[PDB]
Amino acid sequence: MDSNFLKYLSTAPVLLTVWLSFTAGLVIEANRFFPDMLYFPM
Amino acid sequence: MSPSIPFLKKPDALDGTAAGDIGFDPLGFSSLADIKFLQEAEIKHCRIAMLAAAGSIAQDIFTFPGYSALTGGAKMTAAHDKLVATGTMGQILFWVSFAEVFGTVALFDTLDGKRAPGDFKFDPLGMGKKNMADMQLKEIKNGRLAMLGIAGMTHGYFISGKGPLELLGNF
Amino acid sequence: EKSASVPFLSKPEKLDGSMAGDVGFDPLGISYFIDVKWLREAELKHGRICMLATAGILVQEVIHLPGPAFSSKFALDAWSTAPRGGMVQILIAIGLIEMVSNRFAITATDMFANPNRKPGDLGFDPLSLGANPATRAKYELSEVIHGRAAMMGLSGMIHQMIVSKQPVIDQLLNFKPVDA
Amino acid sequence: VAGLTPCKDSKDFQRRLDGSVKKLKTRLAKYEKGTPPALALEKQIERTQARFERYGKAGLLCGTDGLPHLITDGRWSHSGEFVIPGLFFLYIAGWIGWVGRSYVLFARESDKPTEKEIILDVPAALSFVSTGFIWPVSAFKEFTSGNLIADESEITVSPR
Amino acid sequence: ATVGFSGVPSDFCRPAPTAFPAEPAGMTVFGARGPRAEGHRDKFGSRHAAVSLACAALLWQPISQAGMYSIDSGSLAKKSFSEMEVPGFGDAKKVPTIESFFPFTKNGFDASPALFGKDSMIVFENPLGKCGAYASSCHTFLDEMGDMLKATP
Amino acid sequence: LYKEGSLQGKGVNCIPIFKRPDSLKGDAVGDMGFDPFGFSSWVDMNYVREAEIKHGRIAMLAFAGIVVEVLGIKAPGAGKILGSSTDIFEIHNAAVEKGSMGQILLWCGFFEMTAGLPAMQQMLEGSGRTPGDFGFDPLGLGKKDFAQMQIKEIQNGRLAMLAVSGMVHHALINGKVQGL
Ligand code: CLA
Ligand code: CLA
Ligand SMILES: CC1=C(C#C/C(C)=C/C=C/C(C)=C/C=C/C=C(C)/C=C/C=C(\C)C#CC2=C(C)C[C@@H](O)CC2(C)C)C(C)(C)C[C@H](O)C1
Ligand SMILES: CC1=C(C#C/C(C)=C/C=C/C(C)=C/C=C/C=C(C)/C=C/C=C(\C)C#CC2=C(C)C[C@@H](O)CC2(C)C)C(C)(C)C[C@H](O)C1
Ligand SMILES: CCCCCCCCCCCCO[C@H]1O[C@H](CO)[C@@H](O[C@H]2O[C@H](CO)[C@@H](O)[C@H](O)[C@H]2O)[C@H](O)[C@H]1O
Repeated sequence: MDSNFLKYLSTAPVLLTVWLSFTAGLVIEANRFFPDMLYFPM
Repeated sequence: MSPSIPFLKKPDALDGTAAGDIGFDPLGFSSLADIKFLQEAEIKHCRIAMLAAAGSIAQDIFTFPGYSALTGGAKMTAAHDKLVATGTMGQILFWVSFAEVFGTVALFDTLDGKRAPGDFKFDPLGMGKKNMADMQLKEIKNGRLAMLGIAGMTHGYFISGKGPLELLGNF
Repeated sequence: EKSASVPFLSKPEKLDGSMAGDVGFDPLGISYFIDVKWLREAELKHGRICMLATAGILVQEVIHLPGPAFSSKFALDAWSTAPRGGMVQILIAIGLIEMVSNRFAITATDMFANPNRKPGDLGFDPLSLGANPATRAKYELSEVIHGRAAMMGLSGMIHQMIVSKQPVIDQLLNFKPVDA
Repeated sequence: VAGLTPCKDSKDFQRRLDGSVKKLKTRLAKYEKGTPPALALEKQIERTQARFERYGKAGLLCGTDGLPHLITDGRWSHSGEFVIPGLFFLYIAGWIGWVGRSYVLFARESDKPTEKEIILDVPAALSFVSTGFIWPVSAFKEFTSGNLIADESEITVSPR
Repeated sequence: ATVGFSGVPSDFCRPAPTAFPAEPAGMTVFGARGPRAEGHRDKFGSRHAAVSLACAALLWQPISQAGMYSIDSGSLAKKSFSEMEVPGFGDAKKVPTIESFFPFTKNGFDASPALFGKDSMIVFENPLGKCGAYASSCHTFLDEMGDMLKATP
Repeated sequence: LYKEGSLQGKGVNCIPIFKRPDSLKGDAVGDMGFDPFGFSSWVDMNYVREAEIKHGRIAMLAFAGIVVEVLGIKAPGAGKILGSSTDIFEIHNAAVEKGSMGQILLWCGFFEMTAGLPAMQQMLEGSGRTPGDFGFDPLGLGKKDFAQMQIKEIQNGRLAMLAVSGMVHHALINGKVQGL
């Protein structure tokens, strides 16, 4: 891959969007498989 | 090449000086482990298996009074279980472990090179002063044969429920 | 100029063939951006854990420790049935083992600070089997290949157990093709 | 029990469950059986019932309104309501902050720190992200070694 | 560029020592290879670890079956050491003993000279049963492949 | 090589349809210039030669065994335990059931592990051992013409391989190993 394209992908907004999309997916899937968790189960 | 396996090269760690060394190590366990540790292990197995085989045969022939009552006529590994509940196997294991503490000390002396493998200096009757190499070869050979024999006896017992001699008399 | 494993792709530049198991297999070029020392330490840890995992999944189906808690031929069921306090104890022990074996250098910034620290060498050789230069290279290659094979085998075992819902040996002896 | 009643045995909680299920069933009555809307509403009913049952068994306390209430005082019988959740937060947040600070210093000692802050060096960033898992001991080590807290005479300040 | 995960703090602008300890070549079974104080390997070497472990096992043998054994009734009877009452300690007539360190009975574990005992014994379960790789009562993977190859639409 | 240049060696093509590959250098016994796919370029020649000898020997023994089974010659007491069936597949299944084939597998594998694997490993590490050489000449038939015996063994083993395959598939089709 072009190093210039890789630097563009390393630019701040691209990384922020990708990281926050990944985090949103993480939270969404956690809530999809373990929903309605108002508490830690103990 | 190897005297035992003509087509295979002699194992590097086997010089041939040790008793019973015929270049038999096709898988090269001597190249993995220290040969002093392996020699100690082989002599140990040899002696234990010789005692075990002679014990199987002698237990078939004769049984001490009282032990028959405690084991209810059980033989071999069933006698083992019965006498574990009895507590006799516990005493044997305690004193064998007591011996094996000093056995560990002797093993590390061997690994340090001060002691020959399997040499506990036990010869009260002085039977090894004439030809120690000859006696050592005899011991190793009989021990290997006893290892194979105790294997055969124990697995025959597992197959049939009968001791060595009882099996031979009731094949 | 070309990789040995994948002929049409070029040889990975960072893989110089010094490491055991190196066939020039790095199509995605992780080695370009991640130190090969870290990658090899990770590979060896993964392969060792998966060696033990495959051995455990295969062995604890036939031999168990005494007790109803430990009596489970199915490994995923053993995960739940085994005493939870014991499992947490194992987790804590693994943490302490990581800490001490890595000598407090457990991060990407400090793991290989000591030049003596080599990838995957944690000072573990209790019986000193690796002190022989002649067999050391063969042992290293065997360890890497074993780790790779065991990783693949453990992954397959876990997912085939998810599908079949039976142990590995039990599945192979009583196979029932997947239906929905 | 503290000042309220267990939610597993509250008529208000049961009434709320009943109302939710009845709303879903009224919405379902107008859809053919087996159609995607019917399946979706049935799954909604199942999710509601599971949520209410799990809340009941969780040991949550419920007031006269019929809704679970949280006891965030320190009581160990209600740790899972605020304390353990908050410990997980603090762990994740300290991780984020520690790795971010490490990257700030890494970029500080670079040819172009501003270029490193707008166009990131994601190999080093991922390195720090990895390091962040022992941030408590690492941060305390920084503090005690004196690499964390700056001296009063080395920080710019406005005139009085 | 930077190659991440170098493991070298100086690459990442992190604190580090300046002189790193050299790595000696010495091993202790049940121990590790690494820097140690002078004489550490000699005093606490593989010999120390192994012989100490052997002593520990020999001491475990009495401990595992710990208890007051008496033949006064005519048969060997085991009674917990907790039963004994000790004078001179006020309210505490019954005092902690070895069972406090080793609560085998409380957990329902039948210890023995060797770790496991009759009641608590390793369980060997035969996986094969009566199955066979092919042409057996059990339908194996090989059986599935043969049936599939001989199948009829 | 026996009859080098006529029976085997460089410039020998048993099937002129395909050109004698340059990789086939005429140094290996049984080299008759047949390798249309050019495997000799990449394969390990000694390993593949040992594989050929092993395949041929097993095939020869298998031909003898199948012919005796179909002819109905049985050892004293074999019929009572296994049966009187002449079909090779039924005999195989019956012997597996009784335990005969299991013991043969155990001992053949023991011989492999202790003799063939070490010998092959040393030969591939450059011991100089002739492929397929185990020193098994108790009757001393090969002392006179070892090279002639070698070529005869290789060719007979190849023919036996083809014959055994044919016999098995003939038994599958007609129920007869002959297939007549
Ligand atoms: C899903 C639930 C949830 C959500 C969405 C948020 C969201 C947020 N929390 Mg969090 N928080 C939660 C649950 C949640 N919290 C719970 C349950 C607790 C109780 C433990 C807290 C306690 C908490 C604190 C104490 C703080 C936040 C802060 C924040 C905000 C900034 C966090 C940040 O920048 O992290 C990225 C991390 C950093 C920038 C590093 C520095 C800050 C972190 C929090 C330090 C952590 C370690 C430190 C040693 C803790 C000392 C705490 C002590 C002084 C009380 C953010 C809006 C921060 C805020 O509002 O600041 C104005 C903040 O300081 N939260
Ligand atoms: C059961 C024991 C056994 C063993 C250990 C071997 C070993 C061997 N055979 Mg085999 N062979 C056996 C039985 C056995 N054979 C039997 C019963 C027959 C029929 C009578 C044959 C017929 C035969 C032929 C015709 C040929 C071989 C060949 C080979 C060699 C190459 C295969 C290899 O290295 O795979 C090892 C595995 C790998 C390299 C990677 C794959 C890993 C797999 C998946 C795992 C292997 C599991 C292992 C075999 C199980 C037993 C373990 C146990 C001994 C501890 C090797 C020396 C070939 C050769 O080159 O000979 C010189 C060859 O041409 N064998
Ligand atoms: C150290 C020392 C001394 C000493 C001493 C002592 C006490 C020496 C003791 C030596 C002993 C007991 C030797 C025993 C050897 C037994 C063998 C070889 C058994 C083989 C069995 C086989 C082959 C078998 C079998 C079988 C199988 C498989 C299955 C069965 O169905 C059939 C069958 C039975 C055939 C003394 C005291 C002299 C002092 C001296 O200063 C030094
Ligand atoms: C290092 C060291 C030591 C050591 C050591 C130790 C303890 C070494 C232990 C090594 C071990 C346990 C290795 C295990 C390897 C397992 C593998 C490769 C499994 C592969 C499975 C596959 C391919 C599969 C599969 C399958 C799947 C998925 C689908 C199934 O249908 C079929 C199947 C089952 C076939 C000691 C302690 C001696 C000290 C020494 O000083 C140093
Ligand atoms: C040896 C002295 C060491 C002192 C340091 C110990 C510090 C911390 C000890 C924590 C307490 C031990 O943790 C413990 O809690 C679990 C709660 O489910 C127990 O779980 C189980 O324990 C017993 C069996 O062993 C059973 O009788 C209990 O019914 C069961 O709850 C485990 O016994 C253990 O995991």
